Formats: sequence, structure tokens, C-alpha cells
Amino acid sequence: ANKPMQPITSTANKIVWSDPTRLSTTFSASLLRQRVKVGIAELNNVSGQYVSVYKRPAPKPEGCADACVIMPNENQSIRTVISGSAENLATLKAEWETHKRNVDTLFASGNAGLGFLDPTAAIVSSDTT
Amino acid sequence: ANKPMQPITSTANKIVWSDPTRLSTTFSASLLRQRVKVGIAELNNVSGQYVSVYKRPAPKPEGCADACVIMPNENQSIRTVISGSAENLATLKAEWETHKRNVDTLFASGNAGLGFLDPTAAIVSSDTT
Amino acid sequence: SSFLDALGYLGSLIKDFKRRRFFLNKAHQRIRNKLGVSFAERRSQIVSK
Amino acid sequence: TFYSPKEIFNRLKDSLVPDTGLVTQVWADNNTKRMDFLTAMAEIPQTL
Amino acid sequence: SLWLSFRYEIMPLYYQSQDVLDVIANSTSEFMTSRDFVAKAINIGIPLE
Repeated sequence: ANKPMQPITSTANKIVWSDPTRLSTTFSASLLRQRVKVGIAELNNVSGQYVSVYKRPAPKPEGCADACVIMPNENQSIRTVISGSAENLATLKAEWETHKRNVDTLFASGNAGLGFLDPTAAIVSSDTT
Repeated sequence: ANKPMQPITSTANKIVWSDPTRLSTTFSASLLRQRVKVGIAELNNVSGQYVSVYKRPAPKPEGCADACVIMPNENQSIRTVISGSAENLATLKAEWETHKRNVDTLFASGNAGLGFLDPTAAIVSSDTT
Repeated sequence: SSFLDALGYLGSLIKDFKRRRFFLNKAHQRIRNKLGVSFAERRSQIVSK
Repeated sequence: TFYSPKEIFNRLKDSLVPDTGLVTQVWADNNTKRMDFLTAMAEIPQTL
Repeated sequence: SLWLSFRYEIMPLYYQSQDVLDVIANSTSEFMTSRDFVAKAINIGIPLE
């Protein structure tokens, strides 16, 4: 398990959690509901905004440990935005699951985090045969 | 048996993939890289806009299946950015797995996709008790 | 309890108030510096001429 | 039944202790602030 | 009249001297602070009986 957070700023379209032990870490969720019109069909769209932040002092120089190394604290933010029609949520999920695996094979297992891009990386679409 | 897709446009920064069978659905992963001098320590910032776009037709009228009555295609897009220093992929992958779980709790398992919210969501942080 | 939750936005309110106060102070001090340097330039040019 | 209020107060008084990690963080913040002030005021005799 | 001709040099020299005094004093009295808050928990054992 891990440390759960409690919401500290709740709103109809704004909920923010933060760790009581480390208040720097946050997770924010914003939903924007809007009605969009397409051909002979009124559509109810929602945009899911998700921001995860972890404040962290990154590298320990080589391999020592000591008091007088309190290096600057930097930030690690991962923002995810999801948009789509409300009733297509059933298929909206699956491609989100596809989006998971799709970036997994590129960043989690690949070196995309370093800065490198792999043209021959295996990429798949939501639909299946 | 998800359909594999090959790159279409490559660039010094981004590459786009698209399904040959259906050119509408695509996936692109850009990457902006940066060097910063903050605490007499060089941090290589990497941020990659990962967007997967699908254009699915609007739902066909309930309880009726003609054969082909075409709806205007609606946009289903997911945008993901991962901003962080290159010296922490060892730990940047950590909270991202939590970030997967966090959104899954309230969106994939929850009903945030329907526009709803719940402060009582079982949220979990990266740090382990 | 609903009020107790709603009271927290006053923190953001005073935060923005401090933003405006600090920006106003910075603008006024910049105005003072500009006025002083303009006076110095005017004095220099007139005395030289 | 429960503890005495004075007993609880004494236990809490013994338990309280500064947080080393938070002290280090605010310490580094102050150090960065003073470094910024130093590099900013490095130009005073240039004005003089 | 000759002595009242003083303003020429005393007024602006004094004005610029006060200007430099202010522009050094404002930066010199910065009084920097840094603070943080946490909500760490305190645990006290409760007898099970």
C-alpha cells in the first residue's frame, strides 16, 4: 500500500488531494462540462483534466550521504487530459487502456524519458482484429 | 490483436503513428528537452506531449440497427505530458504507475467520465507507508 | 460545516490582495526611480549646455 | 476510562520535537534566497 | 544674492545623494524570510482493555 491523501479543496469542478505528511505532493482533477452540437444531434461533452505533481530533490551526487548536501528541490508533474462524448464512455475507456499500453512501450520500457525516440517502437490502436 | 500502426511523419522532435487501415486514428509523441542550472547541478528536463486521437461516430439511435446510417464523427482525444528531469526515470516511472492507478480509481473505475465527482475516492500516493 | 469548508477561499482572496499590493509597490518604486533618473539627466544636460 | 489531562499534556510535551526534514527544506530555501540577494546586490558599487 | 545662488549646486547634489541613499537602503533592508508548514500526526497508545 501507500499513503492515501485527503481532499483539501473541494468544488463541483475542482477537487485537490494532498499528502498530509508531504503537502507538496498533489493530485488535481478538473472536469469541464459543455454541450456541443454535431449533425442532427446535440452532444454532451466533458473534458477530464488530471494533474499529478511530486516535489522532489532529484540527484544525489555520486554515492555518498551527508548533512551538508541539501540540493535544490525540483518538480515532477504529469498532466493528463481526456475529452470525449459522455455516452461513448464505454469505448472511451478502451482506447484509454490502449493509450496506457501505447505509452508504456515507449516511455516505461523505452528510453523516451531520456529524450530518445524509437521509430520502430510497437504502437497499436484501440481496435482489435 | 490490436491493429499495429506505422509512423507517418517523423521530425527532430515528434513522430506520428497512424493505422493504415483507418487513417483517422493516430498517435504522436513529441519531446521538448532542456538543460537548466539550478543548484550547481545540471538537470536535463524532458517533456513529451503524448496525444492519441480517435474519431468515432456518434452512437446510432437506440434499439435500431439499419445497416449503415452514418453519424458525424466525434473527437476522442487523450493528451498526456510528462515533465521532469532526465535523472529520475528510476523514480519518474514510480508515481506514473500511481498516476495510472489514481485516474483509474475515479475515472476508469469511477464515473468521472460521466462528469460526476466524488471526494470520497480512494486516492493513493507514490510514497509507501 | 459547509460554511467551515467554504471559509477557506479567503486564503486565496488575501493571497491575490497581497499580489496586487506587491505589484503596486513595485510599480511605485519603479516610478520613483524613473523620476529620479530623469531629473538627474535633465540637470546634467542643462548644466553642461 | 481515560488518561488524566495533565498526563496527556506531559506525554505530548515530551513527544513534541522539531522535524529535521522540514528544517532542512526551509534551510535550503533560505540559503537560495540569500544567494539570490547576494548576486542581486553584487551590483551596488556599479551604481555608486 | 551670491549666497542664495547656492541652490544651483546644493539642491540637486543633495537630491541625488538622498536618491542613492534610498536606492541602497531599500535593497539593504530586505529582511528575507522562509517558512513552511506540515501536519504531521502524533500518536498516543491507548490501552486495549
